[PDB]
Amino acid sequence: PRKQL
Amino acid sequence: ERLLDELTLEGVARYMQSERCRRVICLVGAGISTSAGIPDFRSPSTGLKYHLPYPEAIFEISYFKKHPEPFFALAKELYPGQFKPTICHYFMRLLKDKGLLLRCYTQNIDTLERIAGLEQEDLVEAHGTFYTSHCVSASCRHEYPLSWMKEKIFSEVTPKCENCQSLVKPDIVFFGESLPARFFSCMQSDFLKVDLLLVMGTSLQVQPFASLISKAPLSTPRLLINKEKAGQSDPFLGMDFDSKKAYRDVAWLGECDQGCLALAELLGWKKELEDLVRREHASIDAQ
Ligand SMILES: [Zn+2]
Repeated sequence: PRKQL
Repeated sequence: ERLLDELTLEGVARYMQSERCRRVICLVGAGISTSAGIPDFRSPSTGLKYHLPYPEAIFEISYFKKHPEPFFALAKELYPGQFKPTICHYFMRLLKDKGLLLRCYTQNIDTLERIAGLEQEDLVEAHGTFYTSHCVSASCRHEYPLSWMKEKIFSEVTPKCENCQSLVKPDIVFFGESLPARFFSCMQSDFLKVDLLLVMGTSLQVQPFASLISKAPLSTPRLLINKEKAGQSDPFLGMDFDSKKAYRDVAWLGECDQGCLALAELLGWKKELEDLVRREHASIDAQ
């Protein structure tokens, strides 16, 4: 999981 | 039935001083560093033009590759004038001193947890850190300290590796980047062992960090210290502080420093915390 808003 | 005798700060303190509570995990965000004069980097006041496509682009990895320079300009704009950890940071150092701290997971890149005395093994910097920077060339990866990086940021020269002249990048995680493998491997082990989750100064809106709260065992009490309630289930699609089913989640609403002071006072630690903070602040002021 990518760092996301 | 529940581990907290009441869903209050007072109940949390009684639990922490019982034999039932041995291992504390702290989850911390931008809110614990605002009183250190470091405002949130997602806050709409750094958004002050480099032809950026939209606002997020300055912290997105896709834009940063092949177009650094805006980031490094903003880094000089926002670089703190001083690195002075807050009461909250030293509260976590006290947790470590009292043998209660299993781990601190931080979303912050500002190194204040390290200055306050948390060691690398105590820390999971989920979004990385400015503490170290690395040459981006895969065959090189020379490491540089913040003192070096700070000098290049303020010279307004893009930081270049002294060995191979590639870009040198602070060890932070940009939006769109995978979190470090250490984040997921620590999480797998730590949440088997946690007796208390202390959630401080985060809105739990950044992923996958925010999903940490769902990794706690069902019995584990969770205390939020934050200006605003956060982490509740989204009714349009968590923490349960207020319903008749609430049994383990506690929200203390206010500045994180004041909430940590209030918990320290209940624990009998207020004089120890005051003495530690005044000593460490005096030391930093005298640098
Ligand atoms: Zn290099």
